[PDB]
Amino acid sequence: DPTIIIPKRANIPTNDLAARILRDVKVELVYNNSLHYVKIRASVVLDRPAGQSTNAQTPM
Amino acid sequence: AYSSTSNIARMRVPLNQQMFENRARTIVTFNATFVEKDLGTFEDIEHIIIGIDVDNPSG
Repeated sequence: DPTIIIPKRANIPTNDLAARILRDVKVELVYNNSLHYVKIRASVVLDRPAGQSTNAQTPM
Repeated sequence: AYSSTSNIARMRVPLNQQMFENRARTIVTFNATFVEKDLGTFEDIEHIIIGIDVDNPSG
């Protein structure tokens, strides 16, 4: 989530008070990513595929 | 003004060792108000001077 942080008055230097300008407001964001490339792995079978594993447990 | 009165006591007082004299006594309380005059005055305020200091951060 975006974050916004603003300093308190106690943390503002004397020169900044004299110039009447506030510094050090900090923001933070994250960005999405459009998809460019994709790769696939096909597999073809000609004969009868063999029986699968029958270990019907809950995989640890 | 008048305020109140006390008990009235009757008394007999011997005189010359022969006779008793009749008497009485009482206390009457009054209100009053007294006024007195001062012995001078202070000076007036003709001129007033005030100094002001405005603390600020710009200077």
